[PDB]
Amino acid sequence: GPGTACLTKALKDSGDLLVELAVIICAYQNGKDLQEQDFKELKELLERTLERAGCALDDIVADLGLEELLGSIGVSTGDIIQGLYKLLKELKIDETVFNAVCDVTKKMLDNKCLPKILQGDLVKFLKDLKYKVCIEGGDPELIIKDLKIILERLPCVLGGVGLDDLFKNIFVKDGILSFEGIAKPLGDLLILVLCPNVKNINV
Repeated sequence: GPGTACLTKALKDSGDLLVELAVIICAYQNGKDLQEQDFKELKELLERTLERAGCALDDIVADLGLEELLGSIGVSTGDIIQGLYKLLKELKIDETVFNAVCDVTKKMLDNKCLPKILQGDLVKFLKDLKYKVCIEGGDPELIIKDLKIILERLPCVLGGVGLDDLFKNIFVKDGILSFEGIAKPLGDLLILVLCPNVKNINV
């Protein structure tokens, strides 16, 4: 159908869409005790994301061919998410990329970042990490400055430690970044968990 063709074209035209859809699918499927407002906003985000890429969700749902039987009025968001994931695989998406995005999303859900995920903010954060933080031969003095506004936009990741307090505990030592004391968990989260994942992602 035209839905699949639109999606197929949108995917090839920008790798960003695959990443954005992976976040939405993985947030829906892995968020814990999701409330109705969460389900409502995830559907909204999916529609905004697909439409901004030029495709209507309805045309895509038509190609999904969910049944559509029988004991409910309307199509559940759960079924659409499940069907979109099925369709993506059928379109032979890069699952190394998908799975890395899903792993990042899971980690972020654990850090109470759902509210910012629902805004669509996660892809910008991934890009910020890829280009400003987890870089080869990056200058620690510059990264330490850049990391500050990056974390300010996504404070859930600080795990309750204040921003200024964190940076009182991040140093340049022997030419490398050093996350000490109360900043050590953030340092490990970035260097050992997120940086390897963002290396797997294409954005």
